[PDB]
Amino acid sequence: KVFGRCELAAAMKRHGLDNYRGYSLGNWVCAAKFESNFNTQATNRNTDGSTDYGILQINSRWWCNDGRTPGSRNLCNIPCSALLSSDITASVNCAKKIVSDGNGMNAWVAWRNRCKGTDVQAWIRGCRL
Ligand SMILES: [Cl-]
Ligand SMILES: [Cl-]
Ligand SMILES: [Cl-]
Repeated sequence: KVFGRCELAAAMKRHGLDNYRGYSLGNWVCAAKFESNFNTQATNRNTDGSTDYGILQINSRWWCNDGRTPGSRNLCNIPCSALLSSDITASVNCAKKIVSDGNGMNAWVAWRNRCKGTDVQAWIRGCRL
Protein backbone atom coordinates (compact mmCIF):
# COMPACT_ATOMS: atom_id res chain seq x y z
CA LYS A 1 0.00 0.00 0.00
CA VAL A 2 1.24 3.49 -0.79
CA PHE A 3 -0.09 5.80 1.93
CA GLY A 4 -1.01 9.39 1.49
CA ARG A 5 0.95 11.77 3.69
CA CYS A 6 -1.91 12.69 6.05
CA GLU A 7 -3.32 9.17 5.86
CA LEU A 8 -0.02 7.81 7.20
CA ALA A 9 0.19 10.51 9.87
CA ALA A 10 -3.27 9.48 11.08
CA ALA A 11 -2.38 5.77 11.10
CA MET A 12 0.83 6.44 13.01
CA LYS A 13 -1.09 8.51 15.57
CA ARG A 14 -3.74 5.79 15.89
CA HIS A 15 -0.93 3.37 16.78
CA GLY A 16 0.62 5.62 19.42
CA LEU A 17 3.69 6.79 17.51
CA ASP A 18 2.96 10.49 17.88
CA ASN A 19 5.46 11.90 20.39
CA TYR A 20 6.70 8.39 21.16
CA ARG A 21 10.07 8.71 22.97
CA GLY A 22 9.67 12.46 22.43
CA TYR A 23 9.57 12.29 18.62
CA SER A 24 6.74 14.31 17.14
CA LEU A 25 4.55 12.88 14.42
CA GLY A 26 6.29 14.94 11.73
CA ASN A 27 9.56 13.16 12.52
CA TRP A 28 7.98 9.78 11.87
CA VAL A 29 6.25 10.91 8.68
CA CYS A 30 9.48 12.49 7.41
CA ALA A 31 11.39 9.30 8.15
CA ALA A 32 8.82 7.19 6.31
CA LYS A 33 8.90 9.59 3.34
CA PHE A 34 12.61 9.19 2.79
CA GLU A 35 12.85 5.53 3.80
CA SER A 36 10.02 4.18 1.65
CA ASN A 37 8.16 7.04 -0.04
CA PHE A 38 5.19 5.85 2.07
CA ASN A 39 5.15 2.41 0.37
CA THR A 40 4.60 -0.49 2.78
CA GLN A 41 6.02 -2.94 0.24
CA ALA A 42 9.42 -1.25 -0.02
CA THR A 43 12.45 -3.52 0.34
CA ASN A 44 16.15 -2.79 -0.05
CA ARG A 45 19.16 -5.08 0.11
CA ASN A 46 22.15 -3.87 2.17
CA THR A 47 25.83 -4.44 1.47
CA ASP A 48 26.11 -6.76 4.49
CA GLY A 49 23.41 -9.04 3.05
CA SER A 50 20.65 -7.89 5.39
CA THR A 51 17.45 -6.36 3.99
CA ASP A 52 15.31 -3.36 5.01
CA TYR A 53 11.54 -3.82 4.99
CA GLY A 54 8.45 -1.66 4.90
CA ILE A 55 7.45 1.94 5.47
CA LEU A 56 10.28 2.50 7.95
CA GLN A 57 12.84 0.21 6.26
CA ILE A 58 13.42 -1.91 9.35
CA ASN A 59 16.53 -4.05 9.05
CA SER A 60 16.82 -7.86 9.26
CA ARG A 61 20.26 -7.74 10.92
CA TRP A 62 18.59 -6.98 14.26
CA TRP A 63 14.85 -6.61 14.15
CA CYS A 64 13.06 -9.24 12.09
CA ASN A 65 13.54 -12.71 10.63
CA ASP A 66 13.88 -13.27 6.90
CA GLY A 67 15.80 -16.56 6.97
CA ARG A 68 18.66 -15.23 4.87
CA THR A 69 20.66 -12.87 7.09
CA PRO A 70 23.41 -14.99 8.70
CA GLY A 71 24.20 -14.25 12.32
CA SER A 72 21.26 -11.88 12.69
CA ARG A 73 18.69 -11.41 15.43
CA ASN A 74 14.90 -11.01 15.41
CA LEU A 75 14.35 -8.63 18.34
CA CYS A 76 10.83 -7.63 17.27
CA ASN A 77 9.91 -11.34 17.06
CA ILE A 78 8.29 -11.10 13.65
CA PRO A 79 8.84 -12.34 10.11
CA CYS A 80 10.18 -9.45 8.04
CA SER A 81 7.24 -9.99 5.70
CA ALA A 82 4.93 -8.67 8.42
CA LEU A 83 6.59 -5.29 7.88
CA LEU A 84 5.20 -5.17 4.31
CA SER A 85 1.52 -5.36 5.23
CA SER A 86 -1.02 -2.65 4.38
CA ASP A 87 -1.68 -2.65 8.15
CA ILE A 88 1.22 -0.75 9.75
CA THR A 89 0.81 -2.29 13.22
CA ALA A 90 3.88 -4.53 13.04
CA SER A 91 6.07 -1.74 11.65
CA VAL A 92 4.93 0.67 14.36
CA ASN A 93 5.40 -1.79 17.22
CA CYS A 94 8.84 -2.68 15.99
CA ALA A 95 9.78 0.99 15.46
CA LYS A 96 8.87 1.62 19.10
CA LYS A 97 11.46 -0.95 20.15
CA ILE A 98 14.07 0.40 17.75
CA VAL A 99 13.70 4.04 18.84
CA SER A 100 13.99 2.94 22.48
CA ASP A 101 17.30 1.10 21.86
CA GLY A 102 19.60 3.99 22.83
CA ASN A 103 20.19 6.29 19.86
CA GLY A 104 16.64 7.44 19.31
CA MET A 105 15.70 8.09 15.71
CA ASN A 106 19.36 8.16 14.69
CA ALA A 107 18.80 4.43 14.14
CA TRP A 108 17.27 5.57 10.85
CA VAL A 109 20.26 6.98 8.95
CA ALA A 110 17.90 8.74 6.53
CA TRP A 111 16.11 10.44 9.43
CA ARG A 112 19.46 11.69 10.67
CA ASN A 113 20.54 12.85 7.22
CA ARG A 114 17.27 14.29 5.89
CA CYS A 115 14.85 15.01 8.75
CA LYS A 116 16.82 15.72 11.91
CA GLY A 117 16.92 19.44 12.61
CA THR A 118 14.49 20.36 9.81
CA ASP A 119 10.96 21.76 9.96
CA VAL A 120 9.42 18.33 10.36
CA GLN A 121 6.01 19.79 11.26
CA ALA A 122 5.64 20.54 7.55
CA TRP A 123 5.02 16.80 7.09
CA ILE A 124 1.76 16.95 9.06
CA ARG A 125 0.70 20.47 8.02
CA GLY A 126 -2.92 20.63 6.96
CA CYS A 127 -3.66 17.14 8.22
CA ARG A 128 -6.86 16.53 10.15
CA LEU A 129 -5.33 14.71 13.12
CL1 LIG B 1 5.69 17.47 14.01
CL1 LIG C 1 18.41 -15.24 9.09
CL1 LIG D 1 20.55 9.19 3.89
